[PDB]
Amino acid sequence: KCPLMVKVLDAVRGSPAINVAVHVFRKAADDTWEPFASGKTSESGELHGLTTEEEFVEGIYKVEIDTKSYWKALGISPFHEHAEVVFTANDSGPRRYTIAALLSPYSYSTTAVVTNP
Amino acid sequence: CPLMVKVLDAVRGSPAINVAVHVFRKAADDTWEPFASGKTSESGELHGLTTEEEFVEGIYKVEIDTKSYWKALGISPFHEHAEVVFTANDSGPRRYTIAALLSPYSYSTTAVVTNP
Amino acid sequence: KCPLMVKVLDAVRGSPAINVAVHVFRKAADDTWEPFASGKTSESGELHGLTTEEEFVEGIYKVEIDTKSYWKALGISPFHEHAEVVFTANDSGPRRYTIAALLSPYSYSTTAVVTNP
Amino acid sequence: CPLMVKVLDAVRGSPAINVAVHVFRKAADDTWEPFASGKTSESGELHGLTTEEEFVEGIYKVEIDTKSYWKALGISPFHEHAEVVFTANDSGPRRYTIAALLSPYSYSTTAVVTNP
Ligand SMILES: Nc1nc(-c2cccc3cccnc23)c2cn[nH]c2n1
Ligand SMILES: Nc1nc(-c2cccc3cccnc23)c2cn[nH]c2n1
Ligand SMILES: [Ca+2]
Ligand SMILES: [Ca+2]
Ligand SMILES: [Ca+2]
Ligand SMILES: [Ca+2]
Repeated sequence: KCPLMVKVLDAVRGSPAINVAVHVFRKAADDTWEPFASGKTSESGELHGLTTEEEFVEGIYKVEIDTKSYWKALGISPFHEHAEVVFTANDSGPRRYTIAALLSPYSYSTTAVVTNP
Repeated sequence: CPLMVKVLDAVRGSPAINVAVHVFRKAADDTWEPFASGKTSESGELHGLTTEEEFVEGIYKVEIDTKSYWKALGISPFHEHAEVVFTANDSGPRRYTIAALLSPYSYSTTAVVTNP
Repeated sequence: KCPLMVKVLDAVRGSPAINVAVHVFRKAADDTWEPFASGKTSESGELHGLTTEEEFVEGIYKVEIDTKSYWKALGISPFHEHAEVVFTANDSGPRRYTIAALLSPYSYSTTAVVTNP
Repeated sequence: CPLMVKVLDAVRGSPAINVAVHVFRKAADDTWEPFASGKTSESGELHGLTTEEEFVEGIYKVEIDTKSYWKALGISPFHEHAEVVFTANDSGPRRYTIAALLSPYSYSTTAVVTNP
């Protein structure tokens, strides 16, 4: 899957970032964050299967990538608690979203690739 | 001078001017308490957010309102904002600069932590 | 293919960067750049098939991504002439290299993912 | 002040200090003629590369010796260097800053072009 994919790379080692926890939240009508989906990156640094076309409705989503546990498992003390990405999804109908992240101990960058299925 | 934010625009090749920035500190109940805020200057910098006495160790979030910035320029943005969350640890003397580089569908952020 | 792949994304549109020309050079024994391989990114922003295991020997390689023609075709006046990446390849035996690039009109970033086949 | 380079280190969270920077201009035969060079300061900045009279329109390459920088820190690097190639165009008054953010297997660069 499918409509929402996350890909994570490590800029120190030149590798996929493997076994990174990713948590997705959706803003509820009362303005709180409701848990939506979560998972871990594979050996290729990718996380497929978060959601389905049925479940992934319009809304404001937050994707939190647990960069802190990643670095700590490699024995490194990182700066950021996580890398987040917050965006409005599916406003003009369903789209496929890939959230890509590139990690360093004191920096991260993220991009979105949005395609019309 | 303990906390400074600096923002650049990767589309126009310029400082990101008049961008709203809010800083929050994580409270004991895990909620975010507003801590400081301002708007970037003509140089894309925001100085004077806090003081040495106020800025204690803890977990902080710097939220940069990128969506309003892109909309004021007529450019279509992806993200609601950019949120930068980090732990401040006392080691010896430190100044923190949070630097960010903005594009419509991407952003990057780095921390520059120096000893005055 | 295979040992050398290039992937290009557009940070303005949130899309793959399609039909981007990529030229690869290898440093010759006289210290000049010898043409090595070239191609164009596909609809997915990827360029496979540049080289083969046989041809891709040790050496210092330059990958030049024609970012200027990309932007000009979209009607935009960009800053950089190209995005390059220069690196020593295969020094401790064959590796697979992915050179990924993220483009904006006044900025680019690049990362390398190196895996042991 | 027409050309400045500023370099940051994404691993250590610091300015990239004592990094060698060479600038070349593209010659009529398509070769690169050395034009200016220096080493970044304690702030990671390199000022005084050129003068307004010298810096004419044309195609320039800023080569940042990232490999020597990482090796002096004991960190294993991927790239030989970082080469940043751009066209300078006269529009009205302009100052150029080439900013770069370094990691061992990645770098990014942006241009900040302002009107003094
Ligand atoms: N945020 C971010 N993600 C990427 C990036 C991450 C994962 C897969 C990709 C595939 C192609 C191009 N990019 C990536 C890259 C690469 N250079 N800079 C970047 N910045
Ligand atoms: N290429 C590049 N340069 C920067 C960057 C480098 C040097 C000084 C700056 C001052 C303000 C904002 N940015 C910078 C930053 C920061 N986050 N991501 C980046 N990417
Ligand atoms: Ca709608
Ligand atoms: Ca402390
Ligand atoms: Ca060898
Ligand atoms: Ca001109």
